[PDB]
Amino acid sequence: EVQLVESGGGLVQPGGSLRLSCAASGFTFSSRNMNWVRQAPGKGLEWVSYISSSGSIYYADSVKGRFSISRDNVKNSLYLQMNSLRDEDTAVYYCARGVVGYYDMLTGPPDNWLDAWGQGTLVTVSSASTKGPSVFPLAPSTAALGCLVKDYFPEPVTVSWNSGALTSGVHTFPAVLQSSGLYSLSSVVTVPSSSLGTQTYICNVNHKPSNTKVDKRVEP
Amino acid sequence: NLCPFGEVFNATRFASVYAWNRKRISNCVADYSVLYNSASFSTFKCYGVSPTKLNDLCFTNVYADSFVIRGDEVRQIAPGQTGKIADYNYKLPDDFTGCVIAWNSNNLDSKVGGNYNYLYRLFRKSNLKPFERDISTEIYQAGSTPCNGVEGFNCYFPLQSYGFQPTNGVGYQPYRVVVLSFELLHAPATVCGPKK
Amino acid sequence: DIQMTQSPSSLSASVGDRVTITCRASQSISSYLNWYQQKPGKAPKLLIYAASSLQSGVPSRFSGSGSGTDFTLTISSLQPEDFATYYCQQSYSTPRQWTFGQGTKVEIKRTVAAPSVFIFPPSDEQLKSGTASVVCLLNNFYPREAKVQWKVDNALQSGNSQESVTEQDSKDSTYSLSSTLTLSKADYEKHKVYACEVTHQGLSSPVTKSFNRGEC
Amino acid sequence: QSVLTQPPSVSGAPGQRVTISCTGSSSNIGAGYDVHWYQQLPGTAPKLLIYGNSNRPSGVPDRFSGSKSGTSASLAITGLQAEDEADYYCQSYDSSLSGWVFGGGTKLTVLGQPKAAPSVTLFPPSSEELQANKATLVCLISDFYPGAVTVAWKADSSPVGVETTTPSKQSNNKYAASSYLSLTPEQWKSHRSYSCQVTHEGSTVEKTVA
Amino acid sequence: EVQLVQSGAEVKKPGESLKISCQGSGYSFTSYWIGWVRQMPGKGLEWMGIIYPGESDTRYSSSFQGHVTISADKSISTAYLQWSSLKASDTAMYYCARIRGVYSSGWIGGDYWGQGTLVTVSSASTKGPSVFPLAPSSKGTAALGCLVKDYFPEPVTVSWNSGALTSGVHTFPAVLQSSGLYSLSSVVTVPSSSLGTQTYICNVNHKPSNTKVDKKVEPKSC
Ligand SMILES: *[C@@H]1O[C@H](CO[C@@H]2O[C@@H](C)[C@@H](O)[C@@H](O)[C@@H]2O)[C@@H](O[C@@H]2O[C@H](CO)[C@@H](O[C@@H]3O[C@H](CO)[C@@H](O)[C@H](O)[C@@H]3O)[C@H](O)[C@H]2NC(C)=O)[C@H](O)[C@H]1NC(C)=O
Repeated sequence: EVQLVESGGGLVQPGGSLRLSCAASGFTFSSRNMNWVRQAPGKGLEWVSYISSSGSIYYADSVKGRFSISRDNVKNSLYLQMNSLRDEDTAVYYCARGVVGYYDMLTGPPDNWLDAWGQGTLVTVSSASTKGPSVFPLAPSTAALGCLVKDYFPEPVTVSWNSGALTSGVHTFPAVLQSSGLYSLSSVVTVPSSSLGTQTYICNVNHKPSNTKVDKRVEP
Repeated sequence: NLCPFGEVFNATRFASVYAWNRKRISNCVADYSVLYNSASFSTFKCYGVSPTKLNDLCFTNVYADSFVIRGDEVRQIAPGQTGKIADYNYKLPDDFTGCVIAWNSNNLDSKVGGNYNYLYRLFRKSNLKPFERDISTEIYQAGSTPCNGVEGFNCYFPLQSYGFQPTNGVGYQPYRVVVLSFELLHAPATVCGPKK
Repeated sequence: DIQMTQSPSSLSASVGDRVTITCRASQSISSYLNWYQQKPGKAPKLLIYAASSLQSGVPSRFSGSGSGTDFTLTISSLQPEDFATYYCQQSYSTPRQWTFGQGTKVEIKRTVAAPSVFIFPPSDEQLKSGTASVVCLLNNFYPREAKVQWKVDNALQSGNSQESVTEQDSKDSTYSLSSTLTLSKADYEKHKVYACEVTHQGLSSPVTKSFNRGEC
Repeated sequence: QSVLTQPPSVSGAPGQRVTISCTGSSSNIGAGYDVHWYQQLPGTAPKLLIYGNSNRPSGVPDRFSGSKSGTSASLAITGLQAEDEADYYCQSYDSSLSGWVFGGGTKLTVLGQPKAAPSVTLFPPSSEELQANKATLVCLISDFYPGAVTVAWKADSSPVGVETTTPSKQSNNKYAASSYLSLTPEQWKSHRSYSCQVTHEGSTVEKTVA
Repeated sequence: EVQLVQSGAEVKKPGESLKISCQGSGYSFTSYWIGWVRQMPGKGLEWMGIIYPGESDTRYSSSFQGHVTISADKSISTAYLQWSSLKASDTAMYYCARIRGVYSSGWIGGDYWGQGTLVTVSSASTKGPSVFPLAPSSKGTAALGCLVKDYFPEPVTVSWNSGALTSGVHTFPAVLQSSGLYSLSSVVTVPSSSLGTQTYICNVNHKPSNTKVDKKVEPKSC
């Protein structure tokens, strides 16, 4: 069956360049028009580029002058070259198969409905550098107690509670990306207030790239 | 001996897509100009051949396939597309060399109270081979229990009627479709463009 | 609804003339305009379809032109066979909304001829039956327009008369008219003078032909 | 700002019929340009449900349907089923842009488990972080369905740079969202009043700290 | 040849039911649409509707839908127009026409037509003509005539001297009187010298009443 594989994504700095490659199998690649479509994280789809069987090329205005589309029919592959990368370019890029190429006597746009989609390659553009998590606990006021990490790059970070013995009642809340490119996360544990008077809570947060391991005690 | 394309295109009565009509065009001189000169057609999409320069090429045989479908379903009549019409009514080969032509037919094929003479096949056990026709009326078993000649749940009549009304939107309005198939075989060429 | 309006409603022409008739549409009918010829007592015949395409058996002198809202039928050299009423019809729409034009009558032009006026008194045999018919005949007159007035004892009569007009004569291209005044026998005895007064372009003065029941 | 505008969230329990709308402009829909509809299950690539404004690809259930009127176009889902829950997108071509346009997208949840409303616990900034001279405020939202929420931050009864997290699904299958907007200077001292506002199914829940 | 032959003329009273027929020869009746057109007296053509024989498609004009029924029999290659209840305004000529076909997105007009069927709907019962002389005047050309009155239904056929006299003969169109009975006049111009030496007889035939009258028109005697 149809297989579309995307490669060449990564975390790159703004103003950088990179090449994305799509390998096509299970269909006659030369006859099909092909497209590149991107989806920013937690956001909607955006069309980037189109290449016809004939080689007619259309680009979105946002990517013009910075992105180029190419095809090799012998290698059955599609390529997107990306230059002068920006933070807005950060997205998951999808290889998309269009309709079978045709010659149209009539005027108008080509038919482009995308039946086949690849799993995609994530491209992240950030000016950020590795930063140790800065941890500040959130004091109680059942009671809710938690730990907060600020201005850390990059994810993953791991949070454990009281050496990990406490599993129930603890929620690790989602990380937030700031304009800086730094990430902020909170972990909240819910347990009896009667327990709060008699039970100590210590949260262990580990950031492997930073190689900083910290333990924080939350008390009323 | 000009090829009789007018008989297919200007025919008073068009076939239903399940019972689509095929006319062989042979031993004739073909002016495709009538087709490209016209402003009549909403879809004129050619695969493997340019709409222009058909006259300079010569084809051993030409086949004209005519049917009526609703306008949106013209998108189904293309190589490699999937759907009820492509899968169960008219299938175009992946290696298709020819043209697909369609025009709106609402004043010709729509009436107040609806025209229910044009029909399509909703269900089939298998998807149709390219250029294959099924005119069967057998009940379709979509469920585990056999139909035993009676329509019901998961037992359905294969065919349904388009309801074509002037009030309908263009996508659901009637459209007349001619598909031209140009074939190359090891034979002297009956059909030639006028230039060569 | 599409309205088809034909100009002129009537024309008078001589053989060998070029005749041009126009059909106009309320909205665009594209090429789907049809031109028909009909002759008195005979079925309509389709001269032209697709606004410029001639039906088989139709001579080249008939020609069609036009698109969208405006269309024209032309006869390059008028022929004796071509004096007839002509109609335009639209086939663009669904058959429900198909419409015809009012039509243009093509007639033979002729020099003006004054009507010959005759009055026929009521027959005695009809008088026995209880009704009296008085007839005034205008004979071999061109043009068609004529005014006939019935005066009884020099009193104008209205609502008691009926008129019939002939189609143009084949040999002379003129029209003949009959006016019949229907009265009771009792009213016929009541009044002496019955007169028919005729107005036509050929006559400088109205011509009155009269009979007196008592005098003759 | 998307050329094609879609409702953000739609909700229906199993077996109901729901409609998703794609509004348009003279450039895209209403110029006659075709509208295509895509369904994306979470964590997956988009999948084509409707093409040519009405045609259904093979293997796509009959319940999904496509229709268009004027600038707008709509997708109809009938006999709603748990597998149908996805984010749905509409595609058309815009003449001014000279490119194909996608809608912002609609989240559909088969209602399934019972409707729930956001629980919020706003936290005031920590003293150690205050000792750091920075100030951080976390709005934590938990156990809500549909997991689609709008967050507005209020300081001194004023509307308020803010960054808020995309909705996230907890182990319960209820959703949780997080807002950490934090301003150190000239307002946390200036304002002894603060609040964070969350809207969910027309309901606003408020937690106040300052 | 393509021939459409319509049924003979019909005279009916109001409220009655009528079906008229057009039979096709020389073409495939199933392949071509066939329709009906009404010409009201002294009026232009109106399309009533069309039918495609054998596919059971009948398309009516907006004006005539719900007042008439158009049917066809492919077995006898015939088409039918039916009125459920006849009305006086229904009196008109009725024509059967075959549509030539279609081209592109639109229709074509009727290439072949029938002879026509005259439908007269009236309260009047059939009545024989009464022929009354229009005598030559005792006044070089003289006019003489015959008046045919109180006859129903049309037609009436008038001749002079058993067809020997055709020149100068104008037979006027019939007019409809308040009685519902038609009247017509036929007049001929003859030499004045002829009146004494020539006998002029008007021969009037009404087929519906089986009535033939020959009337001598003679100079009046004083
Ligand atoms: C379907 O029919 C239309 C209409 O033609 C008329 O109706 C048919 C039923 C036949 O009986 C025809 O014989 C009849 O004329 C055809 O459209 C016509 O096509 C011709 C050729 O393309 C057009 O003539 C051309 O006009 C262009 C523009 O001026 C010139 O450049 C050319 O030199 C040439 O003169 C003609 O205008 C056009 N008529 C209409 C009303 O559209 C059509 O070709 C036919 N279909 C097929 C497949 O043959």
